[PDB]
Amino acid sequence: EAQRERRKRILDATMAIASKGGYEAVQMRAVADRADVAVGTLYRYFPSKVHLLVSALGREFSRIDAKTDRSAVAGATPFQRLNFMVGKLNRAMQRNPLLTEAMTRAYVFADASAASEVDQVEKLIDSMFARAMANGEPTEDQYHIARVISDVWLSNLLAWLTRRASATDVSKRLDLAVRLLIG
Amino acid sequence: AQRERRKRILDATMAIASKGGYEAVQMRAVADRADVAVGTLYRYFPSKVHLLVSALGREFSRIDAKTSAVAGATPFQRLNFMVGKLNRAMQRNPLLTEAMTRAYVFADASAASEVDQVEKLIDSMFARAMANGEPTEDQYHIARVISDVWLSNLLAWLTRRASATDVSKRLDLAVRLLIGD
Repeated sequence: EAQRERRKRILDATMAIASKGGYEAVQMRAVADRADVAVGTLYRYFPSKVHLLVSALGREFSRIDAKTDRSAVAGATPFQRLNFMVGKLNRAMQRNPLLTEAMTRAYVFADASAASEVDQVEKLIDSMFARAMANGEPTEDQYHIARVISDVWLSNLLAWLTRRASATDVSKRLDLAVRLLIG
Repeated sequence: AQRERRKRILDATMAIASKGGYEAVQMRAVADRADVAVGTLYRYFPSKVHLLVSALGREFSRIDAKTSAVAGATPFQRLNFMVGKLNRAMQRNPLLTEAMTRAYVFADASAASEVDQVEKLIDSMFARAMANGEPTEDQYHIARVISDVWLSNLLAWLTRRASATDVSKRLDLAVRLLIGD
């Protein structure tokens, strides 16, 4: 529980710093200072700012997940239920632009050294989207569909990040993808 | 003869990228290889992103202009065939693929028009394969979904989070999910 509380402070600090200042603000020293941990302690659990940011996003997904029971996702059809989940996440993104910037940059820099962290996020977000579609245990294809929606999301955040697309554009792409996959 | 200078510039871009990746695509090197003055180069194509994006657009225009019906009896088969041929070409050209993936990652507002034109062209080619002809709105949209999956997966390959076989698999899954017979 001493490891767990230290991790909690570190990810809390990451989220606060990113939401306040974007990717450039998330410096390892700044995070360790805010979290009241020694820097080495920080590096041992999270060797770079990518690992911090992706781990923090994973934690947010699991908080979202845990409050999201089967009945909480509104909709009679898979289409309705997925659209509702996507819509909620889309609005959360639009409400938190600096955080979105920090996470998007973290993803562009994520490499093999962060594969475990990226994989846990991917597993989590795909499970959320797949369980939203499914009435019981999801099918292989519902997992695959989740992965497609997640790739459309990332590629369009790439365009947003470099100032070639707006929020109108990203939402538009997501809503098309969902409809084309399961409308 | 502007179109000759252009041809030589884009030829040099593709040759340099194919052999040496993104890092080899430098304005002086491309200028020298293309036998143009670097200033002439900087007038037509202000950065390496512009060079790489324009060179890609040219390849797809050539594929378009040299393409008859595309093999397959349904939209799925025709798109599966086309995606397959492009995958094989990616696999045989990893350095070129690296150059292009970096170009798109780094492309910003100053190359937005070039990027948009190339998108319209590549997606129309996907959609035309689906349609074996003039495509529906939906077919153009599907093409864009496939192009977004492709770029995301290329980011993962470039960063060693995915293999070339992974990218190929993900693209096949996307095709089947969107238009599968």
